[PDB]
Amino acid sequence: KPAVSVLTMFRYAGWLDRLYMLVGTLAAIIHGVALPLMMLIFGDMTDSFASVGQVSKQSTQMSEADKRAMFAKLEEEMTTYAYYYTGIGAGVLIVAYIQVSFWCLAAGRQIHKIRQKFFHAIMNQEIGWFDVHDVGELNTRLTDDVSKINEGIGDKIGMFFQAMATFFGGFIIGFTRGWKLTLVILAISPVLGLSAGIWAKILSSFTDKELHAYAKAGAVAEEVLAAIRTVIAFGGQKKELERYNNNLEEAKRLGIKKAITANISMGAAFLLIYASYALAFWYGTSLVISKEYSIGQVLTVFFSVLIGAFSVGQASPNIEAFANARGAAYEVFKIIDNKPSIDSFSKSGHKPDNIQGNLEFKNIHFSYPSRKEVQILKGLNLKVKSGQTVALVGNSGCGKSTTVQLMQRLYDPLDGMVSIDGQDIRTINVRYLREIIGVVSQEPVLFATTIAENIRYGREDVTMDEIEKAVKEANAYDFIMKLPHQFDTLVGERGAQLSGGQKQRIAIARALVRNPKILLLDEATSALDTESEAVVQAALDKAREGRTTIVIAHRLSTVRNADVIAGFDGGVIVEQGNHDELMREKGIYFKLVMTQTPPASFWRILKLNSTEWPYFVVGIFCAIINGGLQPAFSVIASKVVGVFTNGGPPETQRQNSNLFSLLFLILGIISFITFFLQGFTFGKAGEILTKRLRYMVFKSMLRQDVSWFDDPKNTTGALTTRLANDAAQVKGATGSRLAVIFQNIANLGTGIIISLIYGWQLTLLLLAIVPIIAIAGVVEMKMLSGQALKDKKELEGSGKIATEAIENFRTVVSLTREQKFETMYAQSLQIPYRNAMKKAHVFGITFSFTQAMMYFSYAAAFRFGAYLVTQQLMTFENVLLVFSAIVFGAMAVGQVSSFAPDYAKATVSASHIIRIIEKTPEIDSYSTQGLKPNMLEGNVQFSGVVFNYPTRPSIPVLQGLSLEVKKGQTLALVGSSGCGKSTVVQLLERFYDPMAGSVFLDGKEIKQLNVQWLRAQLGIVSQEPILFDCSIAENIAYGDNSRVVSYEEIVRAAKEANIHQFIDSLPDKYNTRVGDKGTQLSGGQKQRIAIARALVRQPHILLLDEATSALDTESEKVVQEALDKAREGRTCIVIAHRLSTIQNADLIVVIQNGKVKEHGTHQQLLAQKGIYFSMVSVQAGA
Ligand SMILES: Brc1ccc(Oc2c(Br)cc(Br)cc2Br)c(Br)c1
Ligand SMILES: Brc1ccc(Oc2c(Br)cc(Br)cc2Br)c(Br)c1
Repeated sequence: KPAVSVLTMFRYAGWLDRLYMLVGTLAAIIHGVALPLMMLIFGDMTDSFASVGQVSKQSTQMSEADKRAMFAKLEEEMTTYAYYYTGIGAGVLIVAYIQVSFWCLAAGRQIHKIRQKFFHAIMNQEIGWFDVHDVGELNTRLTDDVSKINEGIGDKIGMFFQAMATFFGGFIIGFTRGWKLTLVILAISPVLGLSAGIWAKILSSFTDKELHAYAKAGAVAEEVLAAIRTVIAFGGQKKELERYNNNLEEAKRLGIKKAITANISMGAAFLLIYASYALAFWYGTSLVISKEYSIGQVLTVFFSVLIGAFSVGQASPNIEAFANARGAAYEVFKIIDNKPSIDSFSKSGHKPDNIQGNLEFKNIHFSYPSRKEVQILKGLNLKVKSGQTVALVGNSGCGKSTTVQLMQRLYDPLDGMVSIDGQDIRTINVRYLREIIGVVSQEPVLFATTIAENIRYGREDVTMDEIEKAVKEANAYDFIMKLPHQFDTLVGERGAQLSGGQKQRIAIARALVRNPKILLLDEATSALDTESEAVVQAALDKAREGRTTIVIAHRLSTVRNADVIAGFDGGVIVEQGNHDELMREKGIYFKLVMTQTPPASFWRILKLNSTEWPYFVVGIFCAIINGGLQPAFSVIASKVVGVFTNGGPPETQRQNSNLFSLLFLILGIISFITFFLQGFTFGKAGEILTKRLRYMVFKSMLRQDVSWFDDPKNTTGALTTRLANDAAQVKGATGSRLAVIFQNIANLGTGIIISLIYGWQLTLLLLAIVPIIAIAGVVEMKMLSGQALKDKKELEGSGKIATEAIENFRTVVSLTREQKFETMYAQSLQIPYRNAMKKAHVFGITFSFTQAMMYFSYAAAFRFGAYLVTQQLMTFENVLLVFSAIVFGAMAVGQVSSFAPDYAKATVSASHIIRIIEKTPEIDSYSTQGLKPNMLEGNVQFSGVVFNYPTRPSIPVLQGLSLEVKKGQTLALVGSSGCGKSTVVQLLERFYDPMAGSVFLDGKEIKQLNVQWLRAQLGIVSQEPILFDCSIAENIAYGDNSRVVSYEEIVRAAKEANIHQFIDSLPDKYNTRVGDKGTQLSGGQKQRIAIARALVRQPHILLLDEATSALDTESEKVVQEALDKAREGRTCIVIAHRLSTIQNADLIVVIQNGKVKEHGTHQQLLAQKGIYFSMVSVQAGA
């Protein structure tokens, strides 16, 4: 929404840049004007063949006499027009270079200036300007927004003025040569803009319906794949597939309805567009029979108008490129034009010599850019004598850290002044002030250069002697010399990461070369290892003594030797004096001392599509007919102008043009009929395999065991996304792109045959010219992408050192050296600059070549069409036909290179979708094999079970576990932590087979038992019961599948679960909907329902997995009262964390490191004193 003045955007264009654009926009206009003139000459060539075409057939008497006056007229005329043609081709060759080169020259020259001034403005902002802004967005604003500016002031402006030249020059020639046909062509324009307006209303309203259609099926998949362990446990895998298949059945009915309507729309709009043209051209014929226009003049206007009409659309993208570049330049120039109050690039203010370093802080009130929300300093008074070292202590707020911030004048105070020596700090030059102040911060940062270079960031003029003395004076010389490469080592985020105490020592050496008169140490010892702290502290004590120093830290070891100590309380200075005096005061300082002491040939995806042997042959044969039918429109138009040029006696012409225009409209309706078929057939054939694919995938997905659904690769969202994309992508490959790719090869094929058999060597010439200009058009794009990738790699190195400069900004500005990063960034940009200069010459050469190759191709098209061919007996009506048929059939092949990614993006989406079906699990619930025992009573035998989870085979959960529980008794399961309690329930459900050992139920190993039948005797109840969106009667009846559960049967379970108070209180009762879609209820009711579906199964084994986990107050007392009634009649395994409710259990077992540690009845484990005794004691007391 915000934008820029047009002149201010070009403020960096001067002298040559203003001339480059002037000459560039000039030749661009010359480039555009060249095309409608080329069509104007085409009218004069028609009248030359038309006057001879009328007189040659007018004879029917003399023959050798027509070999004289006619051929001489053709000789002088065709040579004149071919001479003019070769001139136009040389014209477009020059202006197209001038157009693109000059504009790319002005663009490259300016963007180089924009980028430097921008980065200069970034480093010029004061710190308070950075505290309110995001540096990451700013650097991306540097590389992205400047790119948008470059796209707007580049050769696009030349293309824009070239297009308006075609538009103006087209309608000028259109108006002058005849004001009638223009107004007739404009009259059909609202119809063409209205038919394409129905498309923007049909696409935008139907693309939501399909995204609404599958969203109902994808909602089923989401709540299923999220509750996968519940449907697996209850075996509803046939139902949840059936529901998904029922929603797929509706999505395909809405998909074929959209295929019917969208193809009716495309054919009808196409028929309205082509009938509009033919009416405007049949109207053109009606004005030649009246001798009002020439047969060649109708072409001259009908083309210059339509060329200039579409020239509007070809200019619209360049308008958006210029406007986006304007608005992109707003926030950029806003930074450049913004002037700071602090500067630091300014050359102003005093530079005192013989600075003695007497600092004082006078009534300083300050607040960080958070402003009126927080005021961290409410008044202040502090002096530090020259030579002295004052230390600042404080409980919190870190107002201690603010004084170091103000001392470098990173901010100016709200009220009050900070005075170095006697002068106010604002009277001294900012850069010189930061140069007389050395800073060592808590987190030290080293830039990605050598040690000597990071030390060289203290002062640019320095020799290895001073570097050596500096690191030796910080006792940092001993440890770097052992490091290889000596001073030439590397540091940074990338490469040679060092100890914290060593990086700080280099920072101390970096600040030591500064030879500052003032020293600021802000928690440099804090957040550092204790051993290396003394090594750095020795350097800090050796760094002072020659300077006045303010030091801030939470280490009260470094504070004793300070001449004065200062305490803060709420931004107010409270206590000050020597260490001993502050202890006698017994105040804030004394208080803190005591406190701290694979693309491949995939045919089988088409073999599954072979379910429909027809519907394809219908579409293909219908598409090939539609392919063979398009050039016949060019054949009609070739003979509408052909018989009109080859007319002779004019009486028969008027009756013939009516016949051709009628046949055209009969060919158009027969084109509509065949287009709708090839669309509907492919559409329906694509929507049905979408159901087959999503059905077989969702079927195979429910086949995999819990081992697969635990994969971090496969989550519910990533599965629903893999489910939708892969099915829609394969539909596109077999869909419209294939019906079109066969319609087009049939379009060129039926066109090349007609053209070849008509003109001998005429077509053979064009078949030598067209492929070359097509290949030359391709190689230009390859060089375009190569230069684009190269320039992206080169400015990346510049923005990389710009990223380093601005992300570590608060450090560099503290060291000044901003001019250093400016020079570094400038040297980095110099390579893309000289690159951008060559880019203009290359871009201009390639564009001019492809334009000239199109215009010279046109001259050879007629100089050969006339002369050698027309001095023979071959005719002009065919040369028009060959031109239209060949060039249109070639532009139809241009759609093959556009639908190419739709094939690869589908084959990759097909690559995954063929494997996701074929993958077979270790435990497949679909296998009908298994024993299915007849004996009812149920035991459970865990024996020597060692189990690790397949996702994390690191820490084992079960190591030699062994349990046994008889029928009808409760097996309590206590554990220190982890799923060692829960893994038992998962292995009994046989979500996994154990690594070693085995687990039995009736004495049979479940590994050889039937998987589905096994889970059919289990009443699983988990922590958070997930209930699908349906009737609570269905969530209850979900406990027993393969049979419809009676209402009184699902009532019995609801009576059993004590949920009947809700089920009768509801208005709908058992038919109420639950799942946070129709109704919402608390977890206590959700659990009771899950208990109901558990015992609707009438299992012989309950499985209660921390059922009272998320519950509270009386809700626990009523749910536990229901669970306690559910057991005592079945085999039961309860791992509930309420050991008070576990006391009345037939056997309590304590799990330890996967092994069973203690076991026995409650009082038995209470008689023993150990883990279980400690478990019951800890939470009964707490
Ligand atoms: Br000769 C000649 C060629 C194309 C003509 O109009 C067009 C044009 Br222009 C493009 C297509 Br596709 C089909 C037809 Br019909 C006319 Br009118 C005359
Ligand atoms: Br230069 C140039 C001129 C006309 C071109 O298209 C044609 C062609 Br090809 C034939 C006829 Br008749 C009219 C037009 Br307009 C092309 Br492509 C390039």
